[PDB]
Amino acid sequence: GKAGAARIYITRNQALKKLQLTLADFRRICILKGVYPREPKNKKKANKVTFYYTKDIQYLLHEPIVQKFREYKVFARKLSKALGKGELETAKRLEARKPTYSLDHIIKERYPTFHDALKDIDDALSMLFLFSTMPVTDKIGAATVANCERLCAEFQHYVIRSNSLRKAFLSIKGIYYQAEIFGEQITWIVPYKFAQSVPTDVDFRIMHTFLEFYQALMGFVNFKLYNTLGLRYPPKIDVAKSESAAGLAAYELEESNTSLFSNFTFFLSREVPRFSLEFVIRAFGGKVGWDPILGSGSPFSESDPVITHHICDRPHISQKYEGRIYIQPQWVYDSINKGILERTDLYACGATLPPHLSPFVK
Amino acid sequence: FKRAETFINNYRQRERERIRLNRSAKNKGDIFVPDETKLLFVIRIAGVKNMPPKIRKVLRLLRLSRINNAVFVRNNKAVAQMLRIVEPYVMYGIPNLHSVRELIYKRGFGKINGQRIALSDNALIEEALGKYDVISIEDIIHEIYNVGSHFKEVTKFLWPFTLTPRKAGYCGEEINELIKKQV
Amino acid sequence: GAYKYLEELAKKKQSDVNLFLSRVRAWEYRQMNVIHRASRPSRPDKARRLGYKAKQGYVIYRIRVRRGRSARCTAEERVGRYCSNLRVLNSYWVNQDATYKFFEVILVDPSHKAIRRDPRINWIVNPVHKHRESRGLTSIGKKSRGIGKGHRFWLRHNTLSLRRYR
Amino acid sequence: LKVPPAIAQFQKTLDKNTATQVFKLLNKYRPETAAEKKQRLVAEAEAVANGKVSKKPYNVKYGLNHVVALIEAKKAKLVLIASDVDPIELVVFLPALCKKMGVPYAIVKNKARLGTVIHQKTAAVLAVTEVREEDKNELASIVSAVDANFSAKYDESRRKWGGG
RNA sequence: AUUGGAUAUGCCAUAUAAAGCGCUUUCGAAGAGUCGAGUUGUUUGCAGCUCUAAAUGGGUGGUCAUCUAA
RNA sequence: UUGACCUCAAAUCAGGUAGGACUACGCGCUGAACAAUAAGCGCAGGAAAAGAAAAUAACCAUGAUUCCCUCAGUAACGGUGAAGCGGGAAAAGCUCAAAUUUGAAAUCUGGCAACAUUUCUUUUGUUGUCCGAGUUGUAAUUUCAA
Repeated sequence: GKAGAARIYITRNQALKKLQLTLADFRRICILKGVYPREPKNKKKANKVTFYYTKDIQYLLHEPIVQKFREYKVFARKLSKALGKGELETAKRLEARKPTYSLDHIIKERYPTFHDALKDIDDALSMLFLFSTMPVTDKIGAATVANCERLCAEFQHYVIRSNSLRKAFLSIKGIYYQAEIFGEQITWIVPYKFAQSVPTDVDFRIMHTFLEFYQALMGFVNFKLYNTLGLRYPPKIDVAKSESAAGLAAYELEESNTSLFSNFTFFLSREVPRFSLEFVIRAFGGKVGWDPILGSGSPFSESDPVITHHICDRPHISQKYEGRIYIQPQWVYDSINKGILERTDLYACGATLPPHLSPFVK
Repeated sequence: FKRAETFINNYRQRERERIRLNRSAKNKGDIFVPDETKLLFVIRIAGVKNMPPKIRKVLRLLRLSRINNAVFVRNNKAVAQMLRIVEPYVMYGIPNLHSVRELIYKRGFGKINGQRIALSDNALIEEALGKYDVISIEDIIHEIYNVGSHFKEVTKFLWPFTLTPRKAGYCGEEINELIKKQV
Repeated sequence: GAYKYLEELAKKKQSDVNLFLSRVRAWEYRQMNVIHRASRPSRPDKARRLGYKAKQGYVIYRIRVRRGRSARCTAEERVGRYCSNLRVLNSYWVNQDATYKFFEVILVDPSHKAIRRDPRINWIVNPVHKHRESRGLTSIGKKSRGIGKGHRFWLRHNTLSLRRYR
Repeated sequence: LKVPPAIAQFQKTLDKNTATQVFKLLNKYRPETAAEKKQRLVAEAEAVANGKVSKKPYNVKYGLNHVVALIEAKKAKLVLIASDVDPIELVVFLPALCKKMGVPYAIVKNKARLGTVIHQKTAAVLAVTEVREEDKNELASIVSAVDANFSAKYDESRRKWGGG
């Protein structure tokens, strides 16, 4: 009763009571740090409900996350006090000096080596990519969304520069990219740019906490990768280019089949998802051009005849030129996944699209 | 319940608005008419009860029947005159190409069969705008940005944007910044 | 100032305003403990002139004693025992009824830095003032043992003083 | 129970409308905070440390000894007494002193509300002594309202033993 | 070796400050269940109980002198 | 409603402090017998207590307290038994409450961060910042001698 399997596991209420933290705070600490439920072999004996090891609860007792959470809550109450009393200056000044937190200790504890963080960054990359296109809402943070988009752009630029991308598959949910960094394999899913809507069914607080932890892990990984490759962390970003929807062109990679399409100048019109096509072409070492509608800062133009392949999903090309025969994104995706250039005639405009084989499927 | 001072305050605003419309119409029939922008974004800031009948009619014509409603319109003398009349309750600015694309991708919804339907798929846009040579969201965005012949038809098909939470009057390029805060 | 009005109102102890407050508060104090902490003195004029300052280190305690030795002397001693870490500064009468006499005792914390850094109450920190009320060194204690100047107020007469040359 | 008239008068406080209008004028004349005072003084300190005459300040008067001295000097135009002072005898003479000195006075609710005007937890009494020329009509209208809504009202009620 | 009060001297010094003396067509707050009265006990003082103040007032002395409690 | 204020509690929360012992001398309370008596109880310090006149005097006036000598075995009382003056030792005076800083709470504790300092790595402070205390009153100013 008082010993054995009963002491082996701690109930959710018992663990919260020992840590003296609320359910929301405990969930945030568990999500930020490394803690998962552990069902004992003898559930009846473990209860003398969710079960957690006492070692995790013992470690979480001295965790500074709970203390930081109280400081944020205590400061928030003081900020509310100033607003009610009518002294706006006190609240405005106290806003700047509000408490914050650091995840460096948690990241080191959860991932002692960069290899473990890289292997566990597949979920972080997928979360960052998904949140990079989601609309700004009250639950989400506009600065957090911008930071996630910047982190995703920096990761794409680093992957393109290092040519770490290996496979690219076009799925219904989005684009699945498989890359090998430091031996570890990282898989990310980039949702398509569509007019989606909030399901209003999942917990926003849990998702935001997971996204914040994912962003911190992605930022630390990007800084380590930039230092290893000599790139400047963070890379320089052009404000004018960012306002012009230049994509990765704004993020300058300033220094502080990897050539499947190297001898090719791909061009994309305003009818295909050039966000993923440009990244795939850049990761392959080739040159990717986009129409002015898709974005600014395009090195090439539509009238330029130097483009060997013109990517266009439209069924009609009134201004088709010579030497720039239309190709489909399926051929490019198949070529990237297989490492060998596909047949442009087979995937030409107005022709049947060949089936897309998933590179992850063996 | 409603306090007596509230009703007088509403009356004083009504008398304040009546004079302002009298200023703009008589002896001041000149509008700024900003140039270098064929398309502008107008968002209804707020409205009060017992609003002037002329302002409500202008809002109905401009589809601003509800607050925090964003609509893209073409720069014209008639539009500028209507904007000046409803300047206190409407904020105007110059939208950007990136902002327009982001708004269409985030809160871009059209009016299909009299109902506001989000443009999550290009099939609905192609069917609704088959005669307008519009088949995808990018084509509609490009036509709106370029202000083509079918832009008016596209604007009618597209439902007004809901940029729920600002200064009053012309905002210029700063209106595009508010779009980033809304989408 | 307002302490001129408060102190002249405290002379009319059976007036309409003072009698109603005496009977209302006497009931309230009886529901409380025998010795209970006072958030602020019930007589801010009388405490102020007896050495009380509204600052950290100054404590006011209320105590009721049965009517029927000096009543004020026992209030000082009982509160001093209750708060053994404080020094009894002074005390005064706040209220009474048919059974109880209510007193408020001013105590000073000799360990608080606001007391030890204040030269005007620095004297109470010295050990010679440990339990002043216990040795008859307070205002009522001094009055109790007839200490004063004048004709109105032993060992050197029961002894034979024999000098060297006598 | 039965209460004397001098304590019974504190149960008849100023009405919600007049009190709300009173605090609109009071909130224009709040004393500067400890932070705002430091900012103003350090700003003049730099003008002295490097190298270089004002008007009299305007604020609401607070403090029991301070306000009573202002009434006795007839310097106060409006005196607002808290209705819930913990020892009532602290302000039990103020309505009579204000009557003797011809000072328009009112008993307002929530001594905490009075303290909020002066950036304090608690104030027993507030007093407006002299305001800017812009607010002469606003203060004059308030004093006329206090005359009707507090002095003309009650009055006969304040001389009667309350309670029972 | 540890110290104290001075002396000499270098530096610093928030003095737009702070004091004593002098003069007045201006002012000058002073401690209450205490003083005191009756009465009951302890050893005049003190203590209880009942009552309970004043403002050139109050105390103690021989109209005057002296003092200024709580 | 949010939210301030007042409460009433809680915390193995932070920093503190009290107890017991000695008790020759010291200051209270209490107390019989053969007298503030022994005992009994309470509380200090290197001395304690007292102390800068609600004091004496009746003079040409004295001038906080304490101790010694004298007054004096006197007055007075009912054998008890002082005191004023006088002579010595030593000498030191002051602090508040009661005034509006009102042209500016000018005041203070604590946390934190630096910089010092030491009977001392053990001690004691300074400066800056934030929070709290405080207008139901913390500083400067005043204490009748003015």
